[PDB]
Amino acid sequence: VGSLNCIVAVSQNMGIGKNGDLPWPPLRNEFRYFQRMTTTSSVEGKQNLVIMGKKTWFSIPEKNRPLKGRINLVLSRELKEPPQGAHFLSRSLDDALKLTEQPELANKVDMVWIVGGSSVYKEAMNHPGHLKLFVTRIMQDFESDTFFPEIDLEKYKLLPEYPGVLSDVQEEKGIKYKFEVYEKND
Ligand SMILES: NC(=O)C1=CN([C@@H]2O[C@H](COP(=O)(O)OP(=O)(O)OC[C@H]3O[C@@H](n4cnc5c(N)ncnc54)[C@H](OP(=O)(O)O)[C@@H]3O)[C@@H](O)[C@H]2O)C=CC1
Ligand SMILES: Nc1nc(N)c2nc(CNc3ccc(C(=O)N[C@@H](CCCNC(=O)c4ccccc4C(=O)O)C(=O)O)cc3)cnc2n1
Repeated sequence: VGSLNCIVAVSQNMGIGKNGDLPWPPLRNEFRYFQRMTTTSSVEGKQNLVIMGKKTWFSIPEKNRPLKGRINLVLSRELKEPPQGAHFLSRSLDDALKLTEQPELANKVDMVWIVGGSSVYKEAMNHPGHLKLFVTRIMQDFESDTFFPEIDLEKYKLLPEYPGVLSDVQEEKGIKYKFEVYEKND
């Protein structure tokens, strides 16, 4: 089993997507951060398991799938055979987790990352115990149509200076943004 983390990149107005896409111009260093965080395993030899919705999966340039050095798991109610390149296809979130309990995935998985979308987040956030949130805050407003569930600052404790996370303000093409990490442990 192990560790359960969610990583999101959100506009000032809580927008995460637009048109089966990202609302802002591509920020490589975020994408190189999303990549590094998801990939980095604690214990040597173990890999990270990343879970995403269907639409999220097909939004990675066909090029990029699966996301190398991680187990690619995709949720769908509808598909019957895992997507081309995915390694696991599950029907519910809870099955995805139930998957990692399996002694055959017990030794090979480290951290689980909920990399989106929009509903995985929400039931992933209502799930008891410990959960860490890795929020990139674009310090601007974007025109979005799918949004991130509000952080319950009295349920979620925003951690000041965490390991391997550059706590300061960034800029890529005039867009300023920072790396945050919220925790909950009830
Ligand atoms: N900026 C960011 O950090 C992020 C941005 N995005 C962007 O936002 C949008 C993603 O949209 P979103 O609508 O949230 O779509 P998702 O990618 O979550 O796709 C939802 C589809 O996936 C399946 N699915 C999703 N959640 C579940 C579940 N909990 N159990 C079972 N099946 C599930 C269903 O599939 P089916 O109908 O196939 O059964 C549902 O139609 C895109 O624009 C994407 O680019 C997405 C993630 C992070
Ligand atoms: N914080 C955060 N949280 C999320 N949940 C999240 N979700 C998404 C969903 N949509 C994508 C799209 C693409 C990729 C992807 O492609 N991922 C590769 C590496 C890309 C690296 N890099 C590059 O940009 C790059 C690197 C070298 C040369 C060229 C390029 C280029 O994109 O042009 C990987 O291996 O992880 C992942 C998710 C996007 N952003 C997010 N941000």
